[PDB]
Amino acid sequence: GPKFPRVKNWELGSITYDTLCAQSQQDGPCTPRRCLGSLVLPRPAEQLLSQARDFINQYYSSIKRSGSQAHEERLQEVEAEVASTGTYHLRESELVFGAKQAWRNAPRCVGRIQWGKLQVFDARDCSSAQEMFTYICNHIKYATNRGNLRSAITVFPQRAPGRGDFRIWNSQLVRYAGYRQQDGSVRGDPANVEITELCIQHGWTPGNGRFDVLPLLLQAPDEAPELFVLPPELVLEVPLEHPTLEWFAALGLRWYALPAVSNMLLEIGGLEFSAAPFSGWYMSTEIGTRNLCDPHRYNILEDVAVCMDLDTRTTSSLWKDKAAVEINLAVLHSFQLAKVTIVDHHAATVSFMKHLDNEQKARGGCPADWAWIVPPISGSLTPVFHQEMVNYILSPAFRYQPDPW
Amino acid sequence: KFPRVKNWELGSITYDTLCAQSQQDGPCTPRRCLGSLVLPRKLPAEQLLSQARDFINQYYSSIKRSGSQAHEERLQEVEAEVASTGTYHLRESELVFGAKQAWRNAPRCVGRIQWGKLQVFDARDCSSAQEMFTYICNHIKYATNRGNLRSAITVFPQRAPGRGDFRIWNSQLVRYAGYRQQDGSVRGDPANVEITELCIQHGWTPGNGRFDVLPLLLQAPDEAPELFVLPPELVLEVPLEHPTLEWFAALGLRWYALPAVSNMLLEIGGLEFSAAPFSGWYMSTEIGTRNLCDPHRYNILEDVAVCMDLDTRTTSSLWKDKAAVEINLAVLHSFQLAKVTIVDHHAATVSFMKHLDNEQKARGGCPADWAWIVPPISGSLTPVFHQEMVNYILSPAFRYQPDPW
Ligand code: HEM
Ligand code: HEM
Ligand SMILES: CCN(CCc1cccc(F)c1)Cc1cccc(NC(=N)c2cccs2)c1
Ligand SMILES: CCN(CCc1cccc(F)c1)Cc1cccc(NC(=N)c2cccs2)c1
Ligand SMILES: C[C@H](O)[C@H](O)[C@H]1CNc2nc(N)[nH]c(=O)c2N1
Ligand SMILES: C[C@H](O)[C@H](O)[C@H]1CNc2nc(N)[nH]c(=O)c2N1
Ligand SMILES: [Zn+2]
Repeated sequence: GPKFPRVKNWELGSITYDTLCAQSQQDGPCTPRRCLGSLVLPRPAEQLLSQARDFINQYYSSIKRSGSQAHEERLQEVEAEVASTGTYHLRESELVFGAKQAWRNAPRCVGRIQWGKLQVFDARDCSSAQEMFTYICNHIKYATNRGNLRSAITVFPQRAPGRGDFRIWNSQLVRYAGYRQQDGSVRGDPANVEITELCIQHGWTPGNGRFDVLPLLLQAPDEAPELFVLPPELVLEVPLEHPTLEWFAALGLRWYALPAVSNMLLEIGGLEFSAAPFSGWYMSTEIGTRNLCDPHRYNILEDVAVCMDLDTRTTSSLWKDKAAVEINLAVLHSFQLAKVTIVDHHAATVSFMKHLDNEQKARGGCPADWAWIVPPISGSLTPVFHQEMVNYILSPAFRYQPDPW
Repeated sequence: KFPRVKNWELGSITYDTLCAQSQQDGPCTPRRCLGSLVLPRKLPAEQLLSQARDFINQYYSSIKRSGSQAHEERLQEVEAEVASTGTYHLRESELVFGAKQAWRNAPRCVGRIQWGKLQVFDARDCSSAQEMFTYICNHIKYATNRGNLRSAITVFPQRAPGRGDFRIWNSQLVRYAGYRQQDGSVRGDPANVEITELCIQHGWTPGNGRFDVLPLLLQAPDEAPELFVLPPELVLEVPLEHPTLEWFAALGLRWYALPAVSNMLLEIGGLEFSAAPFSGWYMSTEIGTRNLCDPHRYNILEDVAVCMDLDTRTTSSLWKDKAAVEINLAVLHSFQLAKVTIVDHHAATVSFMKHLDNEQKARGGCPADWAWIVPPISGSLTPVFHQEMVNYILSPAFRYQPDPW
C-alpha cells in the first residue's frame, strides 16, 4: 500500500491511511523499542519564526490565499516584528482560527465534531487580576446560557519576554473543595485538595460540605494571585435524581453544568497563551463514571450498590457494573430534566466517528488517543473501540504546563 | 531513558528496566503512536545463533546453573548444530521453559498471574495430520478436565527451511460455524465465515444452526489439509441462562468451555513453532461482551434489550449498557452453575495488578498493552484502567503468522 500508517476499523472492515501525521513537527513519547501511549503526562528566534511561518501558512490555506500577496506580506511583517522585538502578535482572525485549530488538533477530545463552533473572546487587552475576573464571569455567563451551553474560550495576554505570566491557578473554573480530615479521609473532592489548601493559605474562608464551590485564584503578571468568589447565581448546578430509583435523590448528589478547563496552555504559531480557559459541555461518563465512581474521587459505588441491595461481597455479582450504570443514568436523566446540555457516551462516540470521516476527507487523518477517546464504561459497545487510531501532536495545540506555585 | 510508570489511583511510581531487553521493534515512532493497531503492518546463521545463545542463557539462568559445565557445553552443542545444519533443536526441558516464558511475555494477556502453571505436551514427534488430531484430542481432554480447566499447550514440529509448515488452519480448536446467506446476512458466528467455507469445500457436510462446532482442518507439511470432526463428547458446552430473568434461557444461547488458540506462532530461541495450540480458561467479558454483543459478532444486544422491555429508541436510556450487564451476568452464572472455570473481569484485573507487582520485583517490569488489558465494559471500574503500562516485545514470544491458504 501507501507509505503512511494504515488504519483499520474492525467492526466495518474498512481501511484508511493517515497522511496528516506527516505534518507533525513535535515528537510524542513512543519509540520502535517501546510504546508509551498509555502514559498520562509524558515528561528561540529562528525557532519562533519557523513556528510562526508555519502557522501563517496554515491560516492562509484555511482562507485559501496561499501564495497570495496578502500571505507573503503577512510573513514579512511577522519576521520584521520578530526581528525587532523577539516576538510577534496575532491578528484577531488569526487568533480565532488558531484557537479552533487547537481544539481540532487535541487527540484526547471526543467532542471535536463541534470544533468549528467556538466562540472566541479576545481578552488580550487584560491588565489586572480584577479584569480577568470580569472576563471569566462574562465567559461563564455566555457559555452557561441558562443551560443551553455554548462552547467558548477566552484568551488572555500571551507570554512575554521577561514579564510574568497571566495564570488562573485553578484547574477548572468550577471545582468542588476537598478538605483533608483528622482521620486522613477527605470530605468533598479529593482531586482538589491542593487547590483547596492553596485557597485557604491565600485567605479563603473554607466551608465544610461535600460540594463547596472554590474561589478562583487569578494571577496577573508579576503579582501574587488574588482570590475571587464566584457569585453563586452564576454557577449553575444540577441536583442528581434517578428516573425510577426514588431514593437516589435522597443521596444529595449534585454536579455543576459547565466544564471549563483553566490550567492549559494554548500554543499558536510559537506564541504561548498561559491563561486561556475553555468550556464546552459534559459527556455523561465524565461525571457519572470518573468523578462520582473513581476510588480516588467521590467513590460512591458501594453506597449506591448497598441502596440497590446488591451483593457487594463478591466481584461476580457485577455489583459495580450495575451501580455505575444507574449512576450514569441518573446523571443523564437529571441534566435532561434540568435542560442543561449533556451528551451520553453512545451519541458522543457516534458523532466522533463522523468527525473521523469528515477529517479523513479534509486533512487525510485525525490525531486521536484511543485510550482517552473510548469511554470508561461500555467501551466495546461504542463504535470507537473498534476503530484503530494514530496519535500525534500537531500545532496549534493545548499543552499541559507546570503549576504556577 | 527508562520509563516512569505511574498508578493514578494510588499515586505510586515504578520504572521499567525490563524494556531495555527488547530486541524487536513495535509499530511506534516518535512522530506517531500506533499502539491501537491490532496487527503488525509487515506481518542467516549469525542472527539465529544470537537468538539461540540468548535463549540458552535465559534457561540456565532460570535453573540457577548460569556458567556451569552444562551451560557452556549446551552453548557449544547449539553452536555446532547451527554451524553445520543452519538450525538446531531444543531439549524438552528448554521447550517447557520457553513456552511458559512466551506466555509470561505476552503483553495482551490479562491472565499471566497463572504463567508458571502450564502443562506442556511435546508433540514434535508428529509426522501426519492424523497424529496431530490425536494429540489435539488429548490436549482438549486434558485441559477440559470435566470443567476444572487446566492451562495447556501442545507443540508440534518446528518450521524447517526445506519445507512447508505444520499448521492448524482453524483460529481456535472450538469455533462455531458462520453460514453466509445469499442475502448478505449470517447465521452463526460471522467471525468464522471464511473458515466455515474452507471446511465445506474440503468436503465438510455443513449444519444449519447458530452454534454448530466446526471440524478441524489440520495440515502436515506440503500436503492438502485434512478434515477431522471433533467427537461431541470432547467439546464441553454451557447453555446460557440468567439467574433471575427466566426468559433469558429461551434465547437458545450457549458457549464452549475451552478457549484454545491455534493459529499463533510460538518463537523460542530463534526457532518457530507454526502449530502450537494453547488454552486456558475464559474471562467472562470475552463471551458476554465481545462474542455475543459485538455488532459484527452475534450482535444480541437489541434482542436482550427488547426482552427486558427497555427503551431502544434513544441512546440516553443506556439500554445497551443495561443489556450488556445482564448478559455478562448470565455467562458468569451459567458457567458457575455448570461448574466450569471462568473468571470475571474484576477478579481478573485484580490478579493482573498483583502480577504487575510480582513482575516488577522479579524482572524490573512487565510488558503490557493497556487497550487489551482494560476490559470492554466497566473499564475505569477495574484497577488496570488507572495503571500506566509500557508495551514492548520480549522473546520467547507468541506472534501472528500468515493464513495458510
Ligand atoms: C463541545 C463539547 C465537548 C465535549 C463533550 C468534549 C469532550 C471531551 C472529553 C470527554 C474529554 C476527555 C476529558 C477527561 O477524561 O478528563 C475531552 C478532552 C479534551 N477536550 Fe473536549 N469536548 C468538548 C469541547 C471542547 C472544547 C470547546 C475544547 C477547547 C476549545 C476542548 C478541548 C479538549 C482538550 C484539550 C482535551 C484534552 C485534555 C487533556 O489532555 O488533559 N473540547 N473532551
Ligand atoms: C488461564 C487463564 C487465562 C486467561 C483468563 C487469559 C486471558 C486472556 C485474555 C482475556 C486475552 C485477550 C483475548 C482477546 O481479547 O481476544 C488474552 C490474550 C492472550 N493470552 Fe491469555 N489468558 C489465559 C491464559 C493464557 C495462556 C495459557 C496463554 C498461552 C500459553 C495465554 C496467552 C495469551 C496470548 C498470546 C494472548 C494474546 C493474543 C493476541 O495478541 O491476539 N494466555 N489472555
Ligand atoms: C478531570 C481532569 N481532566 C483532565 C484530566 C487530567 C489530565 C492531566 C492530569 C490530571 F491530574 C488530570 C479535565 C478535562 C479536560 C478537558 C475536557 C474535559 N471535559 C469536558 N467535557 C470539557 C472541558 C472543557 C471543554 S469540554 C475535562
Ligand atoms: C477473539 C480473538 N482473540 C484473538 C484476537 C484477534 C487477533 C488478530 C486478529 C483478529 F481478527 C482477532 C482470541 C484469543 C487469544 C488469546 C486468548 C483468548 N482468550 C482466552 N481466554 C485464552 C485463549 C487461550 C488461552 S486463554 C482469546
Ligand atoms: C493510565 C491511563 O492512561 C489513564 O488512567 C487514562 C485512561 N483513559 C482516560 N480517558 C479519559 N477520557 N480520561 C482519562 O483521565 C483517562 N485516564
Ligand atoms: C482498535 C482496538 O485496538 C481494538 O478494537 C482492540 C481494543 N482492545 C482489545 N482488547 C482485547 N482484550 N481484545 C480485543 O480484541 C481488543 N481489540
Ligand atoms: Zn505508541
